[PDB]
Amino acid sequence: AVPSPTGTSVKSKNFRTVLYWQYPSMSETPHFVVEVKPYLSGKYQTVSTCVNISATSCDLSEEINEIFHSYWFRIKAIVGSQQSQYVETDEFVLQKHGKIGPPKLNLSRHGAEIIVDVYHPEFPSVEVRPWMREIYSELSYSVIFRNSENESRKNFTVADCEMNECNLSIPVPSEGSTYCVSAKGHFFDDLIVGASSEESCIWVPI
Repeated sequence: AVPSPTGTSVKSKNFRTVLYWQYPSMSETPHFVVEVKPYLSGKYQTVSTCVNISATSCDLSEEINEIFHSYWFRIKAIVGSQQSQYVETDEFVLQKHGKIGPPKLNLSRHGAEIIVDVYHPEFPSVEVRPWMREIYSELSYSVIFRNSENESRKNFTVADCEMNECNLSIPVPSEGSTYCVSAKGHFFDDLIVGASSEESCIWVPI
């Protein structure tokens, strides 16, 4: 009949969460309805921005305001005067399923001191998502300092960064060589751990 959507997938990265699905080719153009089941009510409700849409995706970022509790989502298809039944996604928990991509990392020096600026431009503004303040209060970055030509490797952590923008100064032993640095985001120490940035390297003279 009017089959249900297929291949449901919730993809969450850097707090942008999007639901995707696929649909068979029909004579005309199907539209879809997406619902969300929040943990508190334990009942499905309509995702307003995703009713009667032709797209096979739905941005859920505004429906998710809990990082530890579960959400379910579901989609039905509308084809002419006919509807499919809903198909439900896997359980979704932001803390478990949400990915944190590599941070943006800038590397400079003042004399023999290396300066690391690290942040995630993708993270949403706290002013636009006030529920995020609590989460950002737990944001930290771990930074790995490597000297190949030497060849050593220490670890640093920076937190309580204003506007989620962290800066770190680091003393370089010596000091005619090259140092390479990478970083990862952390939320709640190790409950959420992001991918490493690629290495940035810099020369520090004597």
